[PDB]
Amino acid sequence: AIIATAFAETVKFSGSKQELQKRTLALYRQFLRGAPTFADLYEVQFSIPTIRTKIRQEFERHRFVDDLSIQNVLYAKGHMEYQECINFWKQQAQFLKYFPEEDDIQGRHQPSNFVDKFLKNRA
Amino acid sequence: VGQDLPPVGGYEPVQWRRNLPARGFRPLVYLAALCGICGYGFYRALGGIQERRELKREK
Amino acid sequence: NIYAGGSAAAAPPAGFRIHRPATWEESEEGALSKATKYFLLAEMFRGLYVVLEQFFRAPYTIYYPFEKGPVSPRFRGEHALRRYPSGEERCIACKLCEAICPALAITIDAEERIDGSRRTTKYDIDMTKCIYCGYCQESCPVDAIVETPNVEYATETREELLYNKEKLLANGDKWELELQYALDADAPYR
Amino acid sequence: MIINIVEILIFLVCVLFSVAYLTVAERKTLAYMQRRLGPNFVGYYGLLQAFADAVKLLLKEIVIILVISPLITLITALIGWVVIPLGPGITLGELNLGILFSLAIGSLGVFGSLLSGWSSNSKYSLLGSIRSTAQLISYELILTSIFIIIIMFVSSLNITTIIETQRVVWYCIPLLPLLLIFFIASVAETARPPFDLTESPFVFFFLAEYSNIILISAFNGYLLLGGYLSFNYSYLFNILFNDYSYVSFLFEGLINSSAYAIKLVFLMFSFIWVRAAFPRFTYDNLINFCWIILLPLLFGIFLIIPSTLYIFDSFPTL
Amino acid sequence: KGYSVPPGETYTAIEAPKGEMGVYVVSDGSERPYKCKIRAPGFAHLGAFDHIARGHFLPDAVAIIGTMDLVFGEVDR
Amino acid sequence: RIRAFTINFGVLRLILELSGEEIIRSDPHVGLLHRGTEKLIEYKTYMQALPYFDRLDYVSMMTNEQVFSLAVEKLLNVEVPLRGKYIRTMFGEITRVLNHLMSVCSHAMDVGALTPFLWGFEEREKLMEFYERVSGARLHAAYVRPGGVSQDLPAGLLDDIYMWATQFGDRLDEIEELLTDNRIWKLRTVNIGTVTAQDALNLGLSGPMLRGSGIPFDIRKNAPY
Amino acid sequence: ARQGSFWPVTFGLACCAVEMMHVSAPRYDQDRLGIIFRAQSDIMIVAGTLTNKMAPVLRQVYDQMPE
Amino acid sequence: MNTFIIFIILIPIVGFALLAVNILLAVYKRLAFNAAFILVAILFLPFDLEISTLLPYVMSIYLVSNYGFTIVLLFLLILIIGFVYEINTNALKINKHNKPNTDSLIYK
Ligand SMILES: CCCCCCCCCCCCCCCCCC(=O)OC[C@H](COP(=O)(O)OCCN)OC(=O)CCCCCCCCCCCCCCCCC
Ligand SMILES: CCCCCCCCCCCC(=O)OC[C@H](COP(=O)(O)OCC[N+](C)(C)C)OC(=O)CCCCCCCCCCC
Ligand code: SF4
Ligand code: SF4
Ligand code: SF4
Repeated sequence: AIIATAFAETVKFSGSKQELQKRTLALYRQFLRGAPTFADLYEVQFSIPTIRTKIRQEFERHRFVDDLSIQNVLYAKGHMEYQECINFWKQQAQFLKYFPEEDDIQGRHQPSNFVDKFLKNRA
Repeated sequence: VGQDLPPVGGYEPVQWRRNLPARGFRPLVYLAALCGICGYGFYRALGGIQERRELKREK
Repeated sequence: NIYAGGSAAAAPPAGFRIHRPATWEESEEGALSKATKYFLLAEMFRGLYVVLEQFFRAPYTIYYPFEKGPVSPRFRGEHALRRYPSGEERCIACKLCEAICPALAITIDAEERIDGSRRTTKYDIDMTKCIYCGYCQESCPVDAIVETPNVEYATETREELLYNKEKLLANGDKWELELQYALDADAPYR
Repeated sequence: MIINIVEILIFLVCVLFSVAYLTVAERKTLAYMQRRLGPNFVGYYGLLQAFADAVKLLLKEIVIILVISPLITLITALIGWVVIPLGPGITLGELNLGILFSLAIGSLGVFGSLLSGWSSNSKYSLLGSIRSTAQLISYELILTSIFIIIIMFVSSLNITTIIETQRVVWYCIPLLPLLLIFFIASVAETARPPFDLTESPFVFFFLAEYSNIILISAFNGYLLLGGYLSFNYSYLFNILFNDYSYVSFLFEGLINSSAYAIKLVFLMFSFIWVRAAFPRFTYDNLINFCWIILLPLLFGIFLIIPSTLYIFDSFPTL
Repeated sequence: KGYSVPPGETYTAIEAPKGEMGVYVVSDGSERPYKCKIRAPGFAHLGAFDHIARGHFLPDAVAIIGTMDLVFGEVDR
Repeated sequence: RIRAFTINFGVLRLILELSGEEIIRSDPHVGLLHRGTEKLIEYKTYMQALPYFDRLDYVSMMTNEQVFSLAVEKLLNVEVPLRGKYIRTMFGEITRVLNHLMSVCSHAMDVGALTPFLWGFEEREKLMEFYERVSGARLHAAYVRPGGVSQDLPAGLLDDIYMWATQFGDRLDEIEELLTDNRIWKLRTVNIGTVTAQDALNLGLSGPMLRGSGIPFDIRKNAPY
Repeated sequence: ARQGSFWPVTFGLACCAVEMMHVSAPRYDQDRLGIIFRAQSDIMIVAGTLTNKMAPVLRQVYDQMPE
Repeated sequence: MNTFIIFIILIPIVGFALLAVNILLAVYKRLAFNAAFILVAILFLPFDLEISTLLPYVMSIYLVSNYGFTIVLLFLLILIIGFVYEINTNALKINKHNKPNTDSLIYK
């Protein structure tokens, strides 16, 4: 395989943290710009701002990561996920892995205190 | 004892080469036959055209 | 000799340089002779004649619901728990067929009675996941489970497809004489 | 009045039957080409296959134009049946310009291939419909050009005039290469698989396909091979019959339709026989075969015929 | 239990009719293999596709399939 | 700018980017039949890991059985007997006959020739009888164990293998006759899929495709077994 | 008509797809009643291991069938 | 009322009937191209249309003896040079980029 696929980039490992910060910056710009495509493409029920606030809160999850090479693998995994999402490779049931809390409320009795955990012995 | 064995003389040799016996005639022979059957056909056809013209004269 | 290094006695063979492909003028047949094959489709009619030869011979086809194809005695189909003559269950809860199964279909519960002999309270094969390797027939020392050569047992639910002890003892009941015949004919080669 | 409505009843009912028994004949003979039983049977009960799957074919799903193209494809395939004669002077409508009609309807038959690709459109499916259309017109050329070089010997657009001219010798035996290239242009009009890239409401395309199969078989049978002609049969009758009677006209119309049906049936069998033995074409190979190699031969045959009529007296009189 | 195998690693390759099929097994010394990978032959045949099938027609992308011989019990596995 | 449109050309998904008729780049998906058979054999003994190899590459199953039961034998330092060696040789070779009898007559169907697929199946049925009379089930014979070969031949089998080998030469020449000389067959396939001898190596190709390009290499004669 | 002709859109995806093609082979034809496995009808046949990746594809093929 | 005209009135009725039984019994519910595809149909017309210029000669071939012959021969011989124009120029052939251009490896 000589030529690559469409949105791919050669996986290459930066030696500094600021260059990685620039790359994750451009990456969030790519997700956020392609967010109107995903609602048309995967036929979701909901609004484009919920896609955008999810992309934001999935980069909130790894804001305080110190180690450089763990940021490096995290960037490579994020670019692979962008690559799958911007094409039609993922389907609409694996795109909705990302939104389990939105689609339906499962029922009563979400346990909060120790008693509600304990009546069904920590579920 | 009881297991299967080949015969003591061995089997006869099978045919594993290509069997393509030639069965077409020579191509110039088919072409000579084609030219012959064509030319005889044109003989009959143009003879029929001349006979049909003489009948048209009569009518 | 000594070879060059980077180099062995596996030279190119004598004649691996293949000749130049011959031109139009180093051809044995005439252009008219070649054009007779070109326009009159010489080898098209040959392959037409082959399929016409196949039209006039007697076909290979067989009726399924009234004839079954040729089978071996060592063939494997639905399971059966055998019995002894003079009526005895023959599975001694020895637990070998469960330990060998490459898909973990067997599930056996074993309990011992006052008599000192050993049997199974619950025998079970999941036939959604049995794979028909016949290792379970090969492992049992007392020849208590076999592969009957039946294949015509397709069901409509999965709960029918979970074979307990009773169904497999019924299968050992029905298929017995052909089962014993197949095992006796198989028995020299085992 | 009653005299002609019973006549068109008999003809429509016979052609409607024969096109339906072809759908059984193809399954049977391709079964025995590959040593299978195929369909169970072929008898009077034998239509109940082609009837039963013709019923069940109307039970699937489809996903104003979609109404019209199967309709015009089937009626274009069905109106061309008048102009074939089945015996001497037996036509369902007699017209002096029958080849011009037959040719105009081979021209009308292309439209369903265009309008079928519009329905349930994609980009790639639309391109595929374009390719089927262009091969259909490309071989329609050589179809029409050989119609010309057949009626060069007749110099008449009437069809019974062709066959009565053909009485002395069939046109197939002088012009044997023409028979070969017509047979391949005839499985080219249709999508028969040496020539079937572009395949590999549906009941109308299904019926009209086989109707075009047997109708271009008819178009072979009257102009290249003998139409209703087998032999002279002047001597056998003078021993059997004593005088013209309805039994005698029955017996002659019977043997004429037998001689026509044997041509049509052997040619129809050869379509299914050339189906099985060969793989299909690249479309570039299809267009290249039509234009660059076969059609210069067609201009050459077209120039060599009037010159041969010229060298001798031999011009045909109307 | 089964039989037990000496510790070591091997790559044994034979000629399947599809091509060179090898298997690379690593033995713990126990009776279960520690690791064992197949070299499916059609894996590199389908991996070689878009170096071979460039500039060909689209029905020229179908005859090229059947001689790289993809059965797909191989290529995914 | 060239704008190429994308289409979704066993189980296999394959992306094609087309500029008209030409393929400019191609991208085969794979994985829709990945079922994890490489990880499962780490939890099964070798006697139990044996059927995981006629599960994969199921058309030529005894050869796939054989490659595992050779890697194991080399790792065991044991030695299959002589009768075992000839027996596994000839079953691997009727397995080769079966695999080419499917592959040739399936390339012939994909190209379009419809008779050899049907003819090939009848011949194949005789071979599946040869498997059915040796192991229990057809199409999944576990018959070559790692220690050797599972059990002995039947009583009258070798005679029927000769009886098949007599007629098979003629019934192979028959299917050969209408494809080898055929112009449509030859036309559709003389310039398609060409592989240079240096790039037959860098792509990791082997078998009939490395031997297509001119390089004399096969493991039967180079490093025999 | 539905009885005497039966056209299963086959989902042959692994090992069992060839055994299904052994029905289409000259021995076990089922040419006579009228099952032909060569290929929008109202039956499909799942034959072989259904992976994680394919369960939406299987349901999507099952959805666009007549009722 | 002759026997020709019931047929071409009666067939659209047969098609309408086979269509109305279908409406009774059924279930309901730009890319760039190559120049060869357009050119086959555009260029098909001047070769379909000389054929109909050839149609009046073939009916009246007896009358124009020895003279309409040569006029038709010259007509066709003027058409053959435009035919050999398009077959000299490789007009219908569609090309692709599969060749590596076969340039020898040059060093230093
Ligand atoms: C008298 C002086 C002159 C002497 C010469 C005789 C000339 C008069 C004869 C004219 C009749 C011509 C018949 C049609 C010519 C076919 C041309 C041909 O077969 O080859 C060209 C073409 C490939 O073009 P090319 O690139 O040059 O390929 C080279 C491969 N050799 O090949 C192709 O693309 C396709 C080849 C197959 C064509 C389709 C096959 C249809 C199958 C029907 C076969 C006949 C079936 C008959 C059935 C009834 C038989 C009882
Ligand atoms: C290009 C050709 C050059 C070669 C010429 C050699 C022909 C032999 C001469 C015999 C003449 C003869 O005697 O036949 C005469 C016949 C007609 O006979 P009639 O009705 O009885 O004449 C009436 C008798 N009157 C006049 C006294 C009243 O006319 C022909 O149709 C013969 C043509 C032979 C076929 C040539 C076609 C060649 C194939 C061309 C397609 C590519
Ligand atoms: S045949 Fe195999 S899978 Fe089935 S119960 Fe026996 S050992 Fe287990
Ligand atoms: S069938 Fe055999 S292995 Fe299984 S419990 Fe009975 S004796 Fe033991
Ligand atoms: S059920 Fe699965 S494992 Fe068994 S033969 Fe079929 S595809 Fe292979």
